[PDB]
Amino acid sequence: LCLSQQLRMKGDYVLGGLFPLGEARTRPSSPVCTRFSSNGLLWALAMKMAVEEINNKSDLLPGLRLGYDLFDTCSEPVVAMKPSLMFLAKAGSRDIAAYCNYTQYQPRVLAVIGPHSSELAMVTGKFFSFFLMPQVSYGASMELLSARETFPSFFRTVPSDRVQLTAAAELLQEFGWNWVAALGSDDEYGRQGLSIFSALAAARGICIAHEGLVPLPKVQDVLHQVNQSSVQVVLLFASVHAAHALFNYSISSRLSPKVWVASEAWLTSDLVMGLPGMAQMGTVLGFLQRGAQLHEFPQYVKTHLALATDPAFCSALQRCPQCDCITLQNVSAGLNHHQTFSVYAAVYSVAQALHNTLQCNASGCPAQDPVKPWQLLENMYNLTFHVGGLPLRFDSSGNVDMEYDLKLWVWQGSVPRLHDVGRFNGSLRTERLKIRWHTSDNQKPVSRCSRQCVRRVKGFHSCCYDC
Amino acid sequence: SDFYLPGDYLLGGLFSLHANMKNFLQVPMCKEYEVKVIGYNLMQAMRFAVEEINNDSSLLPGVLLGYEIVDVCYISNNVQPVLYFLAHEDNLLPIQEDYSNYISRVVAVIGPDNSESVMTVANFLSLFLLPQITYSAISDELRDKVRFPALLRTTPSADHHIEAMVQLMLHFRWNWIIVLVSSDTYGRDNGQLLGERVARRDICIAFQETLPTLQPNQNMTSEERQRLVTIVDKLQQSTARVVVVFSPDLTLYHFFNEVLRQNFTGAVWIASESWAIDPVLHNLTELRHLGTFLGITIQSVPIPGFSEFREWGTCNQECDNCLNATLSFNTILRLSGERVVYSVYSAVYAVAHALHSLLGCDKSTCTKRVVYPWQLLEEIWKVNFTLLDHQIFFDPQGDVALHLEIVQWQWDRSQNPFQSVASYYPLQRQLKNIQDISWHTINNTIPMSMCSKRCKKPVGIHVCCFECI
Ligand SMILES: *[C@@H]1O[C@H](CO)[C@@H](O)[C@H](O)[C@H]1NC(C)=O
Ligand SMILES: *[C@@H]1O[C@H](CO)[C@@H](O)[C@H](O)[C@H]1NC(C)=O
Ligand SMILES: *[C@@H]1O[C@H](CO)[C@@H](O)[C@H](O)[C@H]1NC(C)=O
Ligand SMILES: *[C@@H]1O[C@H](CO)[C@@H](O)[C@H](O)[C@H]1NC(C)=O
Ligand SMILES: *[C@@H]1O[C@H](CO)[C@@H](O)[C@H](O)[C@H]1NC(C)=O
Ligand SMILES: *[C@@H]1O[C@H](CO)[C@@H](O)[C@H](O)[C@H]1NC(C)=O
Ligand SMILES: *[C@@H]1O[C@H](CO)[C@@H](O)[C@H](O)[C@H]1NC(C)=O
Ligand SMILES: *[C@@H]1O[C@H](CO)[C@@H](O)[C@H](O)[C@H]1NC(C)=O
Ligand SMILES: *[C@@H]1O[C@H](CO)[C@@H](O)[C@H](O)[C@H]1NC(C)=O
Ligand SMILES: *[C@@H]1O[C@H](CO)[C@@H](O)[C@H](O)[C@H]1NC(C)=O
Ligand SMILES: *[C@@H]1O[C@H](CO)[C@@H](O)[C@H](O)[C@H]1NC(C)=O
Ligand SMILES: *[C@@H]1O[C@H](CO)[C@@H](O)[C@H](O)[C@H]1NC(C)=O
Ligand SMILES: *[C@@H]1O[C@H](CO)[C@@H](O)[C@H](O)[C@H]1NC(C)=O
Ligand SMILES: *[C@@H]1O[C@H](CO)[C@@H](O)[C@H](O)[C@H]1NC(C)=O
Ligand SMILES: *[C@@H]1O[C@H](CO)[C@@H](O)[C@H](O)[C@H]1NC(C)=O
Repeated sequence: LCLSQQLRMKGDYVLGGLFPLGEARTRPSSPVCTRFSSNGLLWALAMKMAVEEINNKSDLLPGLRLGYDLFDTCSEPVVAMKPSLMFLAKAGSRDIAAYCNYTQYQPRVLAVIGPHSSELAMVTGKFFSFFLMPQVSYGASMELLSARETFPSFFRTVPSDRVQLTAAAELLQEFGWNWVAALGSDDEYGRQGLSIFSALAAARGICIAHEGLVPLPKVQDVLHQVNQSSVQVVLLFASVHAAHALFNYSISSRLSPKVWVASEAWLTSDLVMGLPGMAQMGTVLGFLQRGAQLHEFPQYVKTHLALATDPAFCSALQRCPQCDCITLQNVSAGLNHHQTFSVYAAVYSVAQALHNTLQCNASGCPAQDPVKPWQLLENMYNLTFHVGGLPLRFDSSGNVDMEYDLKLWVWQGSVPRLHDVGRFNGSLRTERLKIRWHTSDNQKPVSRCSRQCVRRVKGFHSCCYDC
Repeated sequence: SDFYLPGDYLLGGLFSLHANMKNFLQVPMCKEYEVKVIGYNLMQAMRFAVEEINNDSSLLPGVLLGYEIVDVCYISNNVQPVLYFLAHEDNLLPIQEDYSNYISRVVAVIGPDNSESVMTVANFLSLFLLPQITYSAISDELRDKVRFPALLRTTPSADHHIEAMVQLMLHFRWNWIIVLVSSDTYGRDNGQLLGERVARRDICIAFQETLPTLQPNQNMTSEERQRLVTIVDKLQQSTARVVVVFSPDLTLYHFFNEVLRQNFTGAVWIASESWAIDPVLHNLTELRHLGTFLGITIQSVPIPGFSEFREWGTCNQECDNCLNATLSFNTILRLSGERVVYSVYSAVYAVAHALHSLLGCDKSTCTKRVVYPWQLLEEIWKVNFTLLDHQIFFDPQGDVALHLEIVQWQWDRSQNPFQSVASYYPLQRQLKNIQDISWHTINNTIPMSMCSKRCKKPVGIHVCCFECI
């Protein structure tokens, strides 16, 4: 199919690429992943489309060709460490020096489009921060990546977990539920979410009745503890598997209805959405991202896959050997994926930062020595770049800012569907006159603790009082 | 200098010589931070181990064991040292698909002293399978060898620390405790682990509060002042009198000053391994009125001639104030014995014995063959010897069965600043040999921390809380 030959393209300023193209040792050998993944290939095609259309553009990066070196990294970081080291090696050589600091390096890649997985993103960011390589990531959302003390050169295009956790805390505060129970997955994602939410609650006056962890497929004990307190609101900041397992077990035990606050991980997932009997467990109030999508991306994918089969094109023109023996049906499912826009916007952001750094104007680019990767960081913070006509900005802490949509599960014929009941844009606004609750009548569930009264302190952080 | 000793085989050493005790274009070198005496003491321990190894004609005869000690900050700089260890003598690191035939500058590395930098170093070295023996790293995340094939250890994990805490808690019959964690990952993981372990042994937690990050010798924001005031007020209001603190040794100064100001007295503070042996914190001497302090740390083993050895004595590899800073701590360090120093000693001796077996020499000339790092890693799992009348061998998960110990801080400059009261044996997970403890109570009676006098209807979530009927 000669798709792998297109994973590398020369140019004046090549870019990096770390994608989950493939999935799954007594010797120091890099493991090879043979199984093929459609999501990684779709994201790689998205970045390739972004770079090619940027080269097509005249007023952006005029007279310069933008390259890319797409690399297959499995979910493991051991396989992904080698592409980063190959990134930081000097152009034309396979050796990376270990100098005193970053100023003595001349890396072959201007920037890096970081990994989708957040743990891999942490590893690669901690590696690149020593060389001050500007790395922008798609899909990495865990919060501690925003610490500019230890990640001076890590950006992203998806909102961090702090945004959705602050939205959930504002929802809890506005509706008046100041007696809530918080849960999370045993993985790093849930633990980080819980750690941020405890601080957010303590700042906002709410605090947790019971802060537990639901293990991935124990849960019985966690449900018992949650049931012990008279708490009608439960924030389940968990991955899909943990949320599905908890809901299945609670169905088996016939748990009473509660108001579940959902993270983006399982708010829209069809594994829990299609779980039979889920309708008898209260309204699910979650926050969902409000972002655009690459309208022409499916057309690009289909035309590119049709053209790559032509032997003449391949003659005219490995990282992913499994990527060769594929068909359009093996990637047709994930065509309408949100992360494709995230990758497209990340590539556009790096291109705009490069255009600003060279101080190019519409007619052309002034001639000078190549710009070093660390010189981008000045113009990457506080940068405004237009993606598809929609402006975006990088925060001083390196996270993009975007709105959120507050959705709830409206049950109809055992097929729940989402509905707009609020919009978070830094200050939550809700329309509670159209929310259908789960109680006997359409009345808001009450989960409130008295902070003043005879008193007996109750709560995980000792906030309330059992007057 | 003392950061470099040439020899046939090198031995990388990562130590925390400085800490952040108070613009991304410029990188502040670790030499500008305040000097940490503990890191210099541990480096001196490693150097003493190497020199004693070189002296002996029985262990590694005819091979000079050299080392390239470099300064690693607690978090700040933990990438350049690894890049420098992995490079050749020309400071160039080749990139290739296979590293079987690659020989690096150092044959093994004595890892950093905290979990996060240890994780970073292991993630970087997993490609090369360079053996890395960390000391005083307690994270349970390093136990598994799927993602850390080349990581070993010489201290019991956090599981044994939490077990020792719970066993001490049950021995004196306290079932009502207050847990404090720090905002960093280590405190959060340790607090969660303690909660999970203690929830099944009929001991309840009154509440858990998180101390804000507050490095000493700095002007802290009034928001942090209010947070600390609130935390101490909650500590005083609560009826629990056993406070377990899981935080790095640097961020406790402001908290303890606040507690001292509020005049909160009568609690049995239980320390984690982070500050259970902190000499600069123990030097405050105004915490004697806060109650009794305990802490969990490695069993003391007297290393002969280490105190006299300490007294006689590229980039990010030189510190000058360390000597004049550690001179003032000579007496307390000498009297406190050797707890983590023995961990470093054992790590170096384990590497030496692995190299001795790999070279296959016995009391005579060695074969002096080329040694790849992965071969040394393969031969290091099987080390087994008696070091200072202790047994050193590695579990299937890369841990050494070293006894823990609960120490009670007693303030007497003429005696041991960290008196030992109980010994914990990780092999059977049993805490025994509890000795006399100098309590803070009026008649030296055991402090009582129970939320309910023995009688039965329950009140509140916690099972141990009820009202007698
Ligand atoms: C770039 O423009 C050319 C014509 O100059 C067109 O054939 C090609 O499809 C364009 N590529 C895009 C829009 O990615
Ligand atoms: C949960 O709590 C309710 C109310 O106290 C009680 O009826 C029920 O038995 C408890 N247990 C379960 C498993 O639902
Ligand atoms: C749901 O819980 C039941 C009852 O414990 C168990 O038998 C079943 O396997 C669970 N289902 C899933 C999909 O985990
Ligand atoms: C393409 O799809 C077919 C049919 O499902 C499958 O057998 C094949 O493995 C796929 N190719 C890949 C995954 O490379
Ligand atoms: C734009 O850059 C080009 C190339 O250096 C230069 O000749 C030109 O004067 C600049 N300004 C305009 C307005 O075209
Ligand atoms: C830089 O940030 C400041 C403060 O947020 C803002 O006023 C200014 O417009 C920014 N500069 C840009 C967007 O070029
Ligand atoms: C956020 O939305 C509110 C209404 O909910 C609106 O008044 C406000 O201007 C918005 N702020 C921004 C920065 O868009
Ligand atoms: C980087 O190291 C070089 C070594 O020659 C030194 O001169 C320079 O000041 C350093 N730059 C920093 C620390 O920003
Ligand atoms: C042995 O080591 C000691 C310090 O441990 C050192 O003073 C001495 O020079 C070494 N060699 C001999 C032969 O004593
Ligand atoms: C702030 O820092 C200064 C300078 O070190 C010090 O004198 C002072 O005590 C600190 N606190 C306040 C409240 O000014
Ligand atoms: C203890 O500290 C408190 C709090 O500042 C203070 O009011 C009190 O005078 C101090 N002394 C005694 C004996 O309580
Ligand atoms: C220990 O505290 C005492 C009393 O405040 C002080 O004089 C000394 O400088 C401190 N540090 C030491 C002995 O290292
Ligand atoms: C240590 O302090 C002494 C005086 O107490 C001084 O003579 C010596 O030079 C100092 N050493 C240093 C600063 O390394
Ligand atoms: C190590 O050697 C000692 C002493 O011979 C022996 O008791 C012990 O079982 C050995 N350990 C292992 C793991 O073989
Ligand atoms: C302490 O013990 C002594 C000796 O048995 C006894 O006389 C005294 O009353 C005790 N004090 C208290 C407060 O129990």
